Amino acid sequence: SMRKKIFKPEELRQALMPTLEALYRQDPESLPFRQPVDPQLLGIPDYFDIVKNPMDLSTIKRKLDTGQYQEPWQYVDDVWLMFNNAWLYNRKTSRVYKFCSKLAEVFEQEIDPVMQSLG
Ligand SMILES: CN1Cc2ccccc2NC1=O
Ligand SMILES: [K+]
Repeated sequence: SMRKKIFKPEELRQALMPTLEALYRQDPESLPFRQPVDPQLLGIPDYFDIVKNPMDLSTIKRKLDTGQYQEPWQYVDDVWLMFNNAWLYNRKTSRVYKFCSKLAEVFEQEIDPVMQSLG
């Protein structure tokens, strides 16, 4: 037989939310990622020409809090979208690129045992 695993939204929140919280706890590194990029406010007006699909911690949080992920990989893909956006837009030598790299490191550490537990 073949049975597709079903994940209830609270199941996903309780497993995955802690991994998001681990990123929020990183200070100063998470501060640029805690709200959607506002190009006008930040003085970076080319941002949306380069980044077509914006993502940030508050959006991911919202989606986890309101049951918008069906599968663990959907949550993971949004986290990587947020990081890949920042690695794409910002220069390798920049503060925000280096902050992104630190958050990705923390994320890789936290997510692996969670993915194993979710199966
Ligand atoms: C996620 N952010 C936020 C940000 C804040 C300040 C300067 C550059 C950026 N670029 C980004 O990619
Ligand atoms: K880049």
